[PDB]
Amino acid sequence: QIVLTQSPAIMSASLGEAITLTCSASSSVSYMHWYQQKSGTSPKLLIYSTSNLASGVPSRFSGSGSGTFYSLTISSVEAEDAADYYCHQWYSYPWTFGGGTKLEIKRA
Amino acid sequence: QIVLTQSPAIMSASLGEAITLTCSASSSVSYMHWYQQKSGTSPKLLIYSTSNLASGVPSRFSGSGSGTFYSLTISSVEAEDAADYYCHQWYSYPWTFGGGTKLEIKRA
Amino acid sequence: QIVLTQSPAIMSASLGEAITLTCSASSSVSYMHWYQQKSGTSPKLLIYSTSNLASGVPSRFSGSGSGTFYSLTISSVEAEDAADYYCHQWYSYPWTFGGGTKLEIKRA
Amino acid sequence: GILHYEKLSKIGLVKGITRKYKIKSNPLTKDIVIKMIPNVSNVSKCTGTVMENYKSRLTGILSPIKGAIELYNNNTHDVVMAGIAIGIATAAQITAGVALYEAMKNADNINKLKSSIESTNEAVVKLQETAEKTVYVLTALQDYINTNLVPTIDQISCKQTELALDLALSKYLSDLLFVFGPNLQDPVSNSMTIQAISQAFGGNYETLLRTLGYATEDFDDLLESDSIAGQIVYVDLSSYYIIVRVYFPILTEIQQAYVQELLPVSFNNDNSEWISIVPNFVLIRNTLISNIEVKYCLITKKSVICNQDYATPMTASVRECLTGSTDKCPRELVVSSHVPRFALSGGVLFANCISVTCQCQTTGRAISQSGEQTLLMIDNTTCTTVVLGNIIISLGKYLGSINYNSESIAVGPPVYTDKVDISSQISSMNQSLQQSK
Amino acid sequence: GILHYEKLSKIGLVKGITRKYKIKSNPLTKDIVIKMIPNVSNVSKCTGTVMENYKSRLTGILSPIKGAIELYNNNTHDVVMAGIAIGIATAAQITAGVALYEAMKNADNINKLKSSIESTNEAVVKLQETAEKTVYVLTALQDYINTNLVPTIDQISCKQTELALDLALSKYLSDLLFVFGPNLQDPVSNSMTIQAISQAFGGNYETLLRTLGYATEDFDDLLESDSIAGQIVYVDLSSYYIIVRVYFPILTEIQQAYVQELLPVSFNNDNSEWISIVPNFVLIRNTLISNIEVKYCLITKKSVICNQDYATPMTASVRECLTGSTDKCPRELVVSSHVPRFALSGGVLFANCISVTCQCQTTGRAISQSGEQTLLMIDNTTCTTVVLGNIIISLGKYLGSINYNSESIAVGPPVYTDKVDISSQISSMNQSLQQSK
Amino acid sequence: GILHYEKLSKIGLVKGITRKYKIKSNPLTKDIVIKMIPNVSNVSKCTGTVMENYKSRLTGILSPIKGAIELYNNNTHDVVMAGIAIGIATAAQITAGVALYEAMKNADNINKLKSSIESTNEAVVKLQETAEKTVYVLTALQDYINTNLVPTIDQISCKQTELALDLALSKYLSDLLFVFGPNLQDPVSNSMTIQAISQAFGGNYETLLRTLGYATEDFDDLLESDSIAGQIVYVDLSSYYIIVRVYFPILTEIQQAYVQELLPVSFNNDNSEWISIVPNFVLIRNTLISNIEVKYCLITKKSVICNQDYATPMTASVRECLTGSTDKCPRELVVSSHVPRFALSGGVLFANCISVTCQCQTTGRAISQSGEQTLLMIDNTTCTTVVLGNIIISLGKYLGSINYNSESIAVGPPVYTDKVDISSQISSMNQSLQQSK
Amino acid sequence: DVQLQESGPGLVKPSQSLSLTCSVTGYSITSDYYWNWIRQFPGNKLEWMGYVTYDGSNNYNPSLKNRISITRDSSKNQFFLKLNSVISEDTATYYCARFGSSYWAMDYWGQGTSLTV
Amino acid sequence: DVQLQESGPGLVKPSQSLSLTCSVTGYSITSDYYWNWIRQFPGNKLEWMGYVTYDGSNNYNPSLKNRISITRDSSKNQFFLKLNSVISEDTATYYCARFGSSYWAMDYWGQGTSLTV
Amino acid sequence: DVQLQESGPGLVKPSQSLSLTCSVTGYSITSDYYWNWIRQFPGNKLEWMGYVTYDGSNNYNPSLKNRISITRDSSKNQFFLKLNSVISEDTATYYCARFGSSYWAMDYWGQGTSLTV
Ligand SMILES: *[C@@H]1O[C@H](CO)[C@@H](O[C@@H]2O[C@H](CO)[C@@H](O)[C@H](O)[C@H]2NC(C)=O)[C@H](O)[C@H]1NC(C)=O
Ligand SMILES: *[C@@H]1O[C@H](CO)[C@@H](O[C@@H]2O[C@H](CO)[C@@H](O)[C@H](O)[C@H]2NC(C)=O)[C@H](O)[C@H]1NC(C)=O
Repeated sequence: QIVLTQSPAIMSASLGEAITLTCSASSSVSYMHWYQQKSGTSPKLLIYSTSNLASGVPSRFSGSGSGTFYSLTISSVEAEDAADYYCHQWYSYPWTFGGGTKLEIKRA
Repeated sequence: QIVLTQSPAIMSASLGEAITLTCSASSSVSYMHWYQQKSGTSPKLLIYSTSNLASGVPSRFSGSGSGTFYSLTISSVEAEDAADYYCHQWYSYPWTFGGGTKLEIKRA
Repeated sequence: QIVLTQSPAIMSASLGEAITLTCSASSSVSYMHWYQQKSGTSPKLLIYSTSNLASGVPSRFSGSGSGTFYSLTISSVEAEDAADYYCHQWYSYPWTFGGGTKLEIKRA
Repeated sequence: GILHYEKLSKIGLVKGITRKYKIKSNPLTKDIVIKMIPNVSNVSKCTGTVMENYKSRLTGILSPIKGAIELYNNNTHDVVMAGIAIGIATAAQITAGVALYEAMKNADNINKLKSSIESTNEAVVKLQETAEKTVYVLTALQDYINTNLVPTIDQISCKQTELALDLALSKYLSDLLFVFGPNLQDPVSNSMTIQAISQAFGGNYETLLRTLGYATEDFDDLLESDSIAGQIVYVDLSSYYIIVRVYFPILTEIQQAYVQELLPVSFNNDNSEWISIVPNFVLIRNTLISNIEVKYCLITKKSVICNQDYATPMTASVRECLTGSTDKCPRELVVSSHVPRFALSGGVLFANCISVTCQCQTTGRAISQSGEQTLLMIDNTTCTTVVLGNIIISLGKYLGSINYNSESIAVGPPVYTDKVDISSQISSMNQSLQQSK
Repeated sequence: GILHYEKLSKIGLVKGITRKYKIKSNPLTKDIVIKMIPNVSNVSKCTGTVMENYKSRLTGILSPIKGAIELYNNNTHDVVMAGIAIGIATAAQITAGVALYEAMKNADNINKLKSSIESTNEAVVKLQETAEKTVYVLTALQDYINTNLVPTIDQISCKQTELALDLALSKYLSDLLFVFGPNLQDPVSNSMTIQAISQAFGGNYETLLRTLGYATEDFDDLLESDSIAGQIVYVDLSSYYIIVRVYFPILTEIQQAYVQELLPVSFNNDNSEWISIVPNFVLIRNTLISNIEVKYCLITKKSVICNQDYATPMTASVRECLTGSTDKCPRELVVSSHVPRFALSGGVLFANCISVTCQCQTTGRAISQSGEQTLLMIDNTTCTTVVLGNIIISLGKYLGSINYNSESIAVGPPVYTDKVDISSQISSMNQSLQQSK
Repeated sequence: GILHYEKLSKIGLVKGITRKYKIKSNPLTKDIVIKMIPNVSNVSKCTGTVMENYKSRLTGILSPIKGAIELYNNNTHDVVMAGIAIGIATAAQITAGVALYEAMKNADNINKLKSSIESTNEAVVKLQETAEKTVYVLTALQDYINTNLVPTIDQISCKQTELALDLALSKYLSDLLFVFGPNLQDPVSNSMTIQAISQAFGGNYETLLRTLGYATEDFDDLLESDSIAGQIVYVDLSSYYIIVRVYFPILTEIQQAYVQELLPVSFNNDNSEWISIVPNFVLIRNTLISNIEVKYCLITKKSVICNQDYATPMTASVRECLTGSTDKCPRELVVSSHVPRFALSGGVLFANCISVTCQCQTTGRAISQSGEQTLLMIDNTTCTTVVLGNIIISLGKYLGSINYNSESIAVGPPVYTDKVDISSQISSMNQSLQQSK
Repeated sequence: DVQLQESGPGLVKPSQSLSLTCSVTGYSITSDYYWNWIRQFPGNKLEWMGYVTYDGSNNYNPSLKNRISITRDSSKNQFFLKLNSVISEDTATYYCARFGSSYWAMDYWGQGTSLTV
Repeated sequence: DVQLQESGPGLVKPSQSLSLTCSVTGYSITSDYYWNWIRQFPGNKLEWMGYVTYDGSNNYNPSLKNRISITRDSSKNQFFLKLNSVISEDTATYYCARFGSSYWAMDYWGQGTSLTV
Repeated sequence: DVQLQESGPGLVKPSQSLSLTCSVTGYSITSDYYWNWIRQFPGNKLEWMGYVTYDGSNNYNPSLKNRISITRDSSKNQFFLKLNSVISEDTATYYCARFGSSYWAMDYWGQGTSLTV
């Protein structure tokens, strides 16, 4: 399969700052999708086809990339962004997800 | 058939002034031809393929149009322009003529 | 065949001056090659495919032309240029050479 | 009527669209000049050696065309053609040769504009052939130069302009050669399509034909039926232009003639699925049934438009098949999962309900086809609205026999059409024949 | 296994690559808008009469497409199709008609962006169909205008801009007509390839498909197997745009199925060279052997990818040939100097060493084929490294009979495949038949 | 001579042009580099993500080509090919594999210019492979960028430049895929035409070949006979360039060989019009008569130029037909109004004066053909100048029998050539055969 | 330089067959062009009736398609308008004209034969 | 507006066959889309298992290809995940999801059935 | 790095057959290139005579086509110019040369064998 990796597994950011969440592929894909999983809920599509925002997704999110390297950028990080963000490809079978990265929110 | 209409049926112009003679088609054609019929003589080609002047035609005449709307423009109208001007299409069968418009020359 | 002519048969130039050696074809060719034959030695390729310099050829040489008229230009003519220069075409069979022109070097 | 449509539908040949038959004829002609070489005056300081090399390459391309044209022009005198000097020709070459001769009467006037053709600096210009006639000059790559190179002279280096021109000219020739290269052994022809000559003007045939002032109701059908053609009547190897005569014919409706399409539908016979092998386009003229090579014609929903008569012979057995002798109709075994299993004609559905699932929308009942039946006819005397797979069709009434589904027919012999199978069948029959003989 | 490969290799049919069989299926759809007319606002002062003439010509092209589409849209109601009103249709036309109806549910939302489509001034723009859906508008020649005409407005005369626009539009239509002209009698179709619809956008299908966000491992094979198709579902003759539904299927691996290629090699028989006439692509499904029309499929090194099932019937004699009855395998005489005289399979060399020079690299000895032998098998139990002409091949071992070269076979009948030869053979057999009968 | 031309003309086979036979051979090779990706340094500020997406898409296209090439490069060692590792190959693949190995000796020098290839910023540049050798780099879309995008950087917005570049790159790939996509399962080939490789450079093969310095008397015939070919010998997926070896062969005149064209003319028999079904191109070598597949060859007025030997077998009956046994020559019924009804050969007119109106210009008398005659021969011993329709032909003298028109011949059997008719005839003969047997 | 000159009866009765002749000088009726008939009614409304081409093919106005035949006589260089039967409404001035590719229009017109029914 | 709701046993024994049902409301399971199964392991690692299309075709994750069957019941508008036999490692939260052309991504997800083995 | 070295009799009689040998070192006569013969007359006028290719094919100057044969001996890496019969005019210096794609010209020339007839 195509293995997606997202290192570091855990990231943190302060309120109001930008953080970039990253993903690398073992083999090139044309597009990458991103999912957000909040505790107690199913993964929900965040970014699709690399750069587009899904239905209910805040303007804080954006993304880019190509080939084997992609990123999910969260500008102006807020409390609602405390979630596991997954890197997903559908280019080749089986469809795969990365291990996911958890974004922690820093608080005094 | 394609019906060609030319309203008003009768137009008038003073010597030295411009007058525009018009034609509308019930269905689009690519080109329109114009004929001039003076009393006692057969219709004679004036304008062909919408904008071109026929063999003996004075520089006073010109034309344009497309689709369903065409016009014959007579600049600097003179006494020799007292004729029935006909709108003609050959795009579809039967070939057709409009009813023709008569240009009158105003005199004191 | 395609007849190549190079007139005048004998040309002369002073040391340090430019001289143009010429060739005309009885029928068009796309490229012309030039050969230099020094006394006691076989003809050696000088210019190929009209304008290019062969392996050991000095920067003094250049060329151009098209169709039925070609030229070999020797800039800054020196003593080593005292040779028979041949015009050669390979466009059509038989492959042919011109009669060759001898370049003489003027001396006091 | 003439085809026994009821028996034909029973073997999967459902009456399709009846089209009328047309052939191009009686063409009027115009001459247009195509300048094969652009005017580089406004970029001349940066052309280098490019135009010189271009002209040489182009002469090599045009020269054999000019030669073949001259062969006929030097043999026709006044209009008698020197059959001895020509030696070998087909009727088509001879006819085109006559048209060529006639064309020269006008080419000679156009040629007096030689210097006015050389000077043209726009993609399309209007020159006077005679006081009463205009001739247009279409110039290759002139727009490219006028809008892409001229405005850039002081923006890009002079050398870059030279390279840009060289590439534009080279691409032009690369495309040009397919048509005007060695493939054109017969420039003395009036069957060469205009879309093929427009290549001399970048493939832009719409501009060429609009410039000539032609636009007719049947114009697009004439174009895609390959009826609008041109002939190269004159080649100038010094100014690099050709004079092309463009033929604009009209479509003649062939009287008492039509092309009947049949819609092939698989059918059941001896517990297997079969498709019938008959012409799916039958040309009928008067009461004669023949084959038509529609692969060379434009097929519209209303007519089959050909640039010549493409009628061909039909065997007695195929004609007998088409007129009701279904025992004479060949069938090929269906092994594929993608064949028509039904067709709609006259609002009546013809379907192989052994290979598809036929369900009645009105009752929820299945429509059952017995082993002895080839196709079922489903119309609204049995089921008003029918479901075939996920398609729901509201049906009309069949105007043929009410007992259609109750009457069986003879079914013809199995055949194989694979090109390999044909060779195999011939040798197998030959060995059986030798045993018999 | 199922094909008797050992006897087949003895008549020049060397086992080639075994490929797996795939057919496109289960497509997901998206709608895209193609604007058939550029936005000339930024060049409007110099457009003259060009856009007016363009729109008229374009309407003539699009109008019959819109008409055919409306025919089905006015007959399908809610999903029941009026079979009476349609009258005549194939199953394919009916199925496409259903897809058309469903497509209109979305075309109706896209159409509410009519003014937002008219205003687009970039080659590709993103409009909102619904809050949750985007539709892209691809505009013909918009880039041409934006980068080639707009920057030149004050560099070239105003009249030259008009001419440049007119030519760009005319070339577009000349190319457009091949697909969207009279040839398209059936716009109500979901089998029309995307590369053919992209012509509405200059032939740029990569931009179209990227815009839609599609990219898959099998994407390039779907493109060249003609599996990615589109349907024109809506035509707007006032704003000059079309809505195209693009089908993106997935490739289904056909289970227990493969296509076996045979590599034809000439062989010796009765002091002459022969090539066998069998299918060189045999489709095997389960234990059934059939023919496949691979000329309509994409052949990769791993699979044969078809946009439908192209299996066809095979005669009993050909199947018997393929399963070991070599007396049933037809042969054609070789008179040409350019035929395969050898092939490599399994590391084993199969060669006609009467027509080629087979020399052993290891010993310098010639490899001699007797008159009674068709082919020799050369493997490393006889010669480890062999020279055929100037080609040196290191060989493996044959896993079939060690006595391969020692055992002769029956050889089938001679055939001729020239199209003329087929007609000649039929009439000749017919005269022999009449003498017998 | 070898063909019985007098009897053949009597059945509508009028001797046509005798052409000499040529086959491409002994090619010399050159390597050229095609850069598959443009240099965007001078537009780099406005490229955005375009080149990144381009490179990814392009790698997907080039990667399987590189893989197939490496398969052979990793199996050939020194020149011995690992038949075991290759496993399955045709003679053509093996031969191309040897050429590939040899090509790498030079590809290795070209590859040392990797950084000099990456830096090229012009459509065509000259790099030194060795002190004595030059290699040219042809760069896709480099001219487009240099003349259309670079000069516009401060005229159009930065975003518009990005879009213009993206579209230029996407159109390039859309065209590129037809050849360099999945269809190319065999890049290890030396039969792929240069016009197909030039697609990597926009289809501009004239620039490619001029850059290489090739121009010969036979150059245009080599191009349209598909004799100039190339092989991809190296693929670089990091710098995005390919090394192409271009083969430049010479045409070998085949001695004692020619192709004789016959001009088909309809003729009268039993009150109906017939056309003969024989090869209209007969290949003669020494004294052997065979068929030629000229559909794969370039036909000029002087020669038939093939890229291989396309001779095929002929049946005994067809050969007997061609040598005088006219009772063996098949005929098809003419039902069409557009067939040759006459032909000119040797200055002598052969015509069916029942289907055309033959009138003598010199006397005003009609030329009458009796029912028993197939064709009339009209020459100047009967009528010096003849009128056929509106065509006036001055005739020469026939050098065959003076009694040509006075001697009847046997006429062969009727046949039908429609593909459906062939299947019908086979099954009909088979049923007659079963009755007999 | 073509002079088209039409002639025929200036009076025919209802239910008679009308035959008008257009004599052409300056060009052969068989070598080129389309040879047209047009008629002008008392209200000056022009109607195209049809033509015969250089090869003899016909094209007629559908409204009178079943009453009209346009033929040629090459030996006199003439073409003819025949109406199988005339009706009172057919009173008109009948003109012959040449149509060709130069203008794609009828350029040379005759003087017109004034016919009473 | 699709609500995907999955249900099934929250506990099965090793070597038993597992059957999960995904009930779909708001859209027909047979008219469009691909109907997917995904599972999330205790370590929160997501794995795609496969799908059944609108026509009934299947596509599965190779790692479990021989234990998985995804079927449909059109009359209930449901689709099912069947595992021929379960292993302790198969403890996971099983989600059903809709895949379509709008995003080329699985957008609507169910809540997930937490299964113990 | 090819050294073309030609040799043969410096004197033959009229009506004798001439045979010149061109020995090539540095490259195989069979693997590539075209192997040419050229002769230079006493007036220094150069004439191309013909070649044998790498595969053995010939191409000759038409003026002497019926007297010339150019052959190869692969085992010695040599090629030969044979003239069936010589005439007094055939007195010339005979050179062998290599033609190839690098220049599309004959680049490496031998020294030349001076032949008297
Ligand atoms: C079966 O179909 C026929 C048409 O094929 C129906 O008859 C037509 O009904 C329409 C009313 O919608 C009339 O306008 C037509 O004039 C009728 N006749 C024809 C020949 O078209 C018939 O009524 C249908 N019967 C049933 C039971 O559905
Ligand atoms: C019939 O045609 C032959 C040619 O096929 C004529 O004979 C040739 O006449 C020309 C004079 O124009 C000579 O130059 C040729 O040498 C003649 N012979 C050949 C074989 O070409 C013959 O004169 C013609 N006869 C009539 C009555 O027209």
